[PDB]
Amino acid sequence: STELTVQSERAFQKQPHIFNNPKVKTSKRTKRWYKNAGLGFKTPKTAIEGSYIDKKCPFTGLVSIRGKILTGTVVSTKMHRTIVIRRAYLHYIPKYNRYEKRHKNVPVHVSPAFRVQVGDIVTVGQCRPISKTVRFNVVKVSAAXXXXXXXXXXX
Amino acid sequence: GFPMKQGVLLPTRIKLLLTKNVSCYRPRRDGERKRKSVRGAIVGPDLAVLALVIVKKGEQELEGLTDTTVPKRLGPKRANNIRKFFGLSKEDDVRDFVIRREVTKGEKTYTKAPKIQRLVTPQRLQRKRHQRALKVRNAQAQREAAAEYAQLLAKRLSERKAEKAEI
Amino acid sequence: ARGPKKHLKRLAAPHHWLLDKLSGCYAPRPSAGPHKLRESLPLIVFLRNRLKYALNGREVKAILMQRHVKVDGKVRTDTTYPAGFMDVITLDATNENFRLVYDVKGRFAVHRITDEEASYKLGKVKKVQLGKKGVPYVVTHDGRTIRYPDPNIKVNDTVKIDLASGKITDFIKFDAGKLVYVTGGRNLGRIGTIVHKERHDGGFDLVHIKDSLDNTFVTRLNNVFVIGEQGKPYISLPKGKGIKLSIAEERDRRRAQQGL
Amino acid sequence: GISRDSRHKRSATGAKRAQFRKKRKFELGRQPANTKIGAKRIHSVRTRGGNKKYRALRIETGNFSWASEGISKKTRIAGVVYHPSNNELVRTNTLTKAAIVQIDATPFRQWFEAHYGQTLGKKSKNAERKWAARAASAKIESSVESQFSAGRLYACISSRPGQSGRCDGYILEGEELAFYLRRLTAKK
Amino acid sequence: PRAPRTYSKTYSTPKRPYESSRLDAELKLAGEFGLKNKKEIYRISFQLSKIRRAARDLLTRDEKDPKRLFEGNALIRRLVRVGVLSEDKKKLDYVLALKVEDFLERRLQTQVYKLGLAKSVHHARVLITQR
RNA sequence: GCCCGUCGCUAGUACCGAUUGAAUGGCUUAGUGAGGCCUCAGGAUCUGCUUAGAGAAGGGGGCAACUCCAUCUCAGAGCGGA
RNA sequence: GGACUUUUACUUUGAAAAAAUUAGAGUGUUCAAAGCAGGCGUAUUGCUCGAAUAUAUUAGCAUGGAAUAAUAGAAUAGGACG
RNA sequence: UAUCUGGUUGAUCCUGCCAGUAGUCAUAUGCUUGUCUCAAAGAUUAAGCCAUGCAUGUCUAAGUAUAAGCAAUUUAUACAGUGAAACUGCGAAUGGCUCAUUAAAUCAGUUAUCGUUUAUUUGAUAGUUCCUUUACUACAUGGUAUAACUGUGGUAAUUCUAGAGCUAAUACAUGCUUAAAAUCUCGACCCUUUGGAAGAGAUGUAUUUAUUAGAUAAAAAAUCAAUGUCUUCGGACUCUUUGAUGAUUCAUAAUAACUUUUCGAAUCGCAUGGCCUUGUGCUGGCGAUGGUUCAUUCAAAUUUCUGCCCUAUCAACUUUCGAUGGUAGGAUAGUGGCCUACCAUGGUUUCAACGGGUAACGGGGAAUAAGGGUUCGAUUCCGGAGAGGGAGCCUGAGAAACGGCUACCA
Repeated sequence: STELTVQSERAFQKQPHIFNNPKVKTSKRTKRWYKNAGLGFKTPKTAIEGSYIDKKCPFTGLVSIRGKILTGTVVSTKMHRTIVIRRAYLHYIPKYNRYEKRHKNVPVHVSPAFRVQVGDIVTVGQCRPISKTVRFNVVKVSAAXXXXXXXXXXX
Repeated sequence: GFPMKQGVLLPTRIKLLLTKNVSCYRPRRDGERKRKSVRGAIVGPDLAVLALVIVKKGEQELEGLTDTTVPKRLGPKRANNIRKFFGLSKEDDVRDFVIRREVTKGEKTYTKAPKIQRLVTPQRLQRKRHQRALKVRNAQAQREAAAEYAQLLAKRLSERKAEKAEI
Repeated sequence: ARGPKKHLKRLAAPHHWLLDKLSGCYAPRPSAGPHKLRESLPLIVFLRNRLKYALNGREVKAILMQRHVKVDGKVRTDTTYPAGFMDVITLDATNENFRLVYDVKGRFAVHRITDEEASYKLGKVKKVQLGKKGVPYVVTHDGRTIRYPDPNIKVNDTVKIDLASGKITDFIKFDAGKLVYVTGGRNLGRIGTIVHKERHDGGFDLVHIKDSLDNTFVTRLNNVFVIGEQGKPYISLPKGKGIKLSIAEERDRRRAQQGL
Repeated sequence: GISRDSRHKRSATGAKRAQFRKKRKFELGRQPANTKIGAKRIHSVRTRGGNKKYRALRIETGNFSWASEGISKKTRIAGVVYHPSNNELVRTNTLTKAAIVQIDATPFRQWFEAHYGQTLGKKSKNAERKWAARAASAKIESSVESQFSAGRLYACISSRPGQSGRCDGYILEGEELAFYLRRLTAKK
Repeated sequence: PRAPRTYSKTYSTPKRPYESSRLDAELKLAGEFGLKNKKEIYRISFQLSKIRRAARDLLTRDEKDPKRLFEGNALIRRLVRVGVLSEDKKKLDYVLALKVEDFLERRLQTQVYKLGLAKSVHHARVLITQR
């Protein structure tokens, strides 16, 4: 999430060790570090172009995408740099031989490299514990805004 | 029967938490502490026995004390402990100056001596020399092996330039 | 649960050991060492349950204490020594030389080898990793760590060792078409030349295999051990060479040799 | 003692949790050293599986690096003036990581004046050779030189004195020095 | 903490207890083969029942199926070896046929009578059980 | 013919109920708060480093000037450790 | 190795899959419940077969299918390719 | 192995229950009980209470024997046989026992550590340790301080122990050492050139910080400040080395440093010779214990995905005194609201949250045989939890242990 300010905390926001020297005259100002999480998840343009800091950012931070890779629908975007997605599914009951509707709300960290809203079907990858309820990180916004501009007005 | 304990003060009895290697408590398990009663270090009337030490001689002899004498049961067993028990200076062959004890085996008279530890012996020097020798030997060993891997990669690069020139 | 599990309840003990259900409440806990617990074979099970050279484990311990056994060189007086796959058991008395290896029933076979063949070992590398002071090292499956190997060697590449000393000789790379011994699964004991390695990034690489009978099976890049070229292994395979006879064919062969 | 499990606490759903099992030693937590300044006193804690941490309480000298000079000098630390977690760690001059101190600014002088012959603020042959060789690389920076004048250099602690027993940090520079400057004089 | 010395029973037991006809038949079997308890009928008919069970289980499988192959002809070898199943009618449809009589008339009890050595099935019993 | 309810007898069960009734169990405020653990101090005693007096030992090797290593003892000054 | 990809349910084969249990093959514990034994000569100096197979259903993985049934797409063209 | 039968009516056909009928690794109780094999067994209620005994100790040629110990004999005047006690080392954290608590916990199948610790075993792994450094520092090996023991003792009373006299170490505490090499620095002098040089300092490993190398997406050029190697003196600069991963700030390496300095052998048993410069000079055999880092193994800890019985006469629940998240620290072996400080207002919910219940440990499993189901699982295998309740903690690789201690309640 973030937006603006970037340096907006009591402690300086700097990526670890990524040093740039004031003696060294520069046009880039601050030297930047990035990578790719693997699993064919193309490290998004806005992650390298970006100006934020997020040490929980999978592409420009100090975490690692590994384990399960899941997808789900976005039901919540309120908490700063973290959202809540709802994976639905059907559970097979043999006695009646029928599948019953069920769901789970996974809390997932979302880097300021994305522009997530409620609805955008999204793809996240498991990581380390980053919080009390966070074990995943958004790694591909599959949807968009669900034909939102399509609902407009007249002329 | 409770014991005193230097540096607890009080002419009373206090229950203290005792640990390893400290008066009035010998532990019974690895790091096993125990809270036991103890008597203060301040002499009172409640005492049955008082442990005293003669520090300066009087003007009269004391029966089972000053008068009679009794020897330290043992003698020096380590090397320099002997040498410096007699003040011999490091040379005077410490394999003689060790006290030997006569015990009589009825109609056999036995002379038993300790066992001088920390003595410099032919076998210990043999060992030390073996240590240095082994260390240096494996040192040069690993150096040469390092050189041989270096040459392996060398005439690996050689086949690199050879095959890359081939095309 | 408070510390190291020092016992072994005889019912938990790996089935390929072949121990009898009744008569006993415990089994030889494999000691720590080169082989994983449930893919090892205690020298007490070997010098007794397979070699019948003993009865009481006490006799086993006595035998071992008289140095009359040695694994890949060193004597080994650990009654429950965790010996296992590709290892070499030497008996100077009896003049017997054994290689611990899988049949096709995925058990452990009483395999006798030459005294000559009993001085080299196959060893799948588990890691080609750089070490301290620059020294590169390969660590093969049997805990063996050998420094200064070959930049042509990568992970899962098998290896022939001097045993007598600790040096790698000719190494067999992991390519399509290399004679492969299966170490784990219910396709273990089998052998079959490699067909094709299903990749799957960070998700257990499947290994497609076809033996010498035109039969095919898959496994994973874990249970797969390389041992040569088609028809051309590097060690002495046992009587069956991992072809896995079906049940009816087994009914046939064991009743094929019928006339007394 | 302090027990860093998650087994207490509420679940994210809000429900209160029962008590399965008792406090386990392997999930312990020990007290914050609350390291102070002055006269080295360091007590070692026996951590898990052998291994020691060196809980430091009172520390007067630390090894501080100058990022754009490739050097590190063991200097005398002189109090905290800023800390992003709490101001108590500043009023108390408590030494923690990420803390901002002012250091001796005299070994860095004696080094810099013996490496450039330029001397902050405001004769040998080989020496002059080396100096002429250098220079064209000694503009320092307004803030670091101004820092030098007073004889106290803003540094930022980077080691963990509770853990390591070390009080190492780095001289501030660039946008970071700028940030802490701003943030510092503004709150006076 | 040991291994369990496992077990099973060897007899099933009639649903209806007082069906006259089956009491007739079972009693006949008793006075024909010199049996003791009505348990030696139940047991045998239960063994047989498990056999028939496996049989009709296989029958549903495709013919020349792996399991039908191996286990079918295995059970066939089985029922032939003792002399319950005929070498003539030797293909598992006849094990689905079968009858308890074929098990009854194969006992050592019975065969020590079938060619003399007895004159009566009871003398067979006694002589067998007496070493 | 069947048959309903009040009323009367015996037995059993459950309910309402003054007692703001009573009992076991789990949580929990407030107050008091043992114990070990960390921590500021403490310093029975008990060694130790550095600055030196008053007697001997052991010699870097000299005709007189000159000078190194380990060890033991007390009237007497600083830097700390258990 | 660079560069991008509408998401599913379903089914298939397979991998991963402790043993005891269970279904079940062989072996006459004299029979049976069991046990995993055992069977052979040269029974005065070994010969030898075994200790199988199956189920292991939901979920995760791997794969073959493309019907059935959902899903997303270009209408203010803010479309498609070049 | 797909079976019904008796009871409502005068009689009938229904609905429907009742009763019969068969099993039960399912308890009990009653009557009778001869033979072989197999042998479960204070779970249910009272994880209620316990007399007494016993259940964890342990020695190799190879850490310590002056027993005033027993025995000798082959020697063995330092010790050498064997060996109580005591030190030291390791173990006592496994095993056994119970099922109380426990319902998204445990457990299960499936995962993750690019999120950590790990005695051991196994395979590797150490030439630097002193210091203005010719009149040198024990390394032919530096310091004591204790038990056992002797001796004087205290208490009604315990595996209670006090004062004194001795003495060991692979215990306690110290502390020398080894070749070459080149690299990074300082540089006395000489001489201005285009510039070089004596010999002085630093460079084991570990520690903590900061910086750097760790290329590789197909191919070329100009310039600035540094500045390397060979002179064919306008200058070129060609051969120029590159690990792993799906993925890293990974392995690995460099510089500048820092440390009440990690480790780098003052250890033990058998043998006892090789070679002369005959010095009690100098080397040397096999294997034991130890010793830092890496791997390995036995492990451990958290961890992803899906799965629980009854309950709405429980509908809202979570933020008190963390509830959901961001930042920073602190703490951990390490991830993390694990904790603190600031900040935000979030998190679960009829697809049933939260709460209550459970005479609920979970699973492998078990009983009942058309099928679908139903019921059960304290209990021999795995995983968890506890040792009357609670908390606290010592020791240690590993315990919040209980045949450990400490405190409180009973």
